[PDB]
Amino acid sequence: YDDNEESQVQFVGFVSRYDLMLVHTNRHYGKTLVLNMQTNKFGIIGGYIAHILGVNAEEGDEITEYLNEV
Amino acid sequence: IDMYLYDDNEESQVQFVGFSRYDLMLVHTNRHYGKTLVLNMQTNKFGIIGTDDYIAHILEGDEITEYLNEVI
Repeated sequence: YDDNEESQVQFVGFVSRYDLMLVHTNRHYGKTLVLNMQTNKFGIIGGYIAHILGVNAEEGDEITEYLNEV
Repeated sequence: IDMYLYDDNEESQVQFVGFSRYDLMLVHTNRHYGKTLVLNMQTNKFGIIGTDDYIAHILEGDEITEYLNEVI
């Protein structure tokens, strides 16, 4: 199959230093795509963040603190 | 959490493709100078891919390379 969709990509960086990419698509039922540009791992989010982004426990909490905010 | 470095948006085209069995996502973005983002659903890993450049590294990777040549 091939499906195309126009979506808003959000590049974010905050300070460890983190640089994330956020893809908002309708295919994941409100869930957001979070791409870690430094570890090149991604996950669909609705210590799972630390495990799904390849990052230690409290780095994952800092990503989680940024993610629940937005 | 002392400093918020940046926060910018951009309209981008996302492709959902399906062809052992592979499920990929392709994000085209002006931020990466024409290089296409290739996401692997099953392995949850991605990479900024260009014609010049590893595939199985960053993502049975030889068959992914065959399909990506038909897109880029």
